[PDB]
Amino acid sequence: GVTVVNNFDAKRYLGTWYEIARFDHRFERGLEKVTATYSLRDDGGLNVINKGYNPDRGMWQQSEGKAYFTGAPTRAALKVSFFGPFYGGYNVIALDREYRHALVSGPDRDYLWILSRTPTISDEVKQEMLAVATREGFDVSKFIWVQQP
Repeated sequence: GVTVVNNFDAKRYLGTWYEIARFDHRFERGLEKVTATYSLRDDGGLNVINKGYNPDRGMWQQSEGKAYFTGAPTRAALKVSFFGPFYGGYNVIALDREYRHALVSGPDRDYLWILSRTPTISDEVKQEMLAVATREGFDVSKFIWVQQP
């Protein structure tokens, strides 16, 4: 398993985040400029809007999904959909005290994201997001560093 952030405030997670990096998720194979955006739902899930420029297809592609805590809402263990009502693990495995940066793992170890409120981050944060990813047993060399202006 993976350690998950265990004192979570969901309302502080809302708004836009930048895909600072990912693994080669072959549902986003070849999207640049990526963002995820979270909004609270009447049911207590989140709505998710993933947006990515196609740099080669001169296009913007985007899907909507939802996400639900699979346990206690103060624990960053969730399930997310991306294309229909088809869900996979979404675990926040590193999150700063102020919600600028996040490392999020997916359904297994082929799925990993770095996220940030800001379109780029330093290395004191970028290499620190890897130290945790390495600690949780991920292969940080898999990271595609998604491009942001």
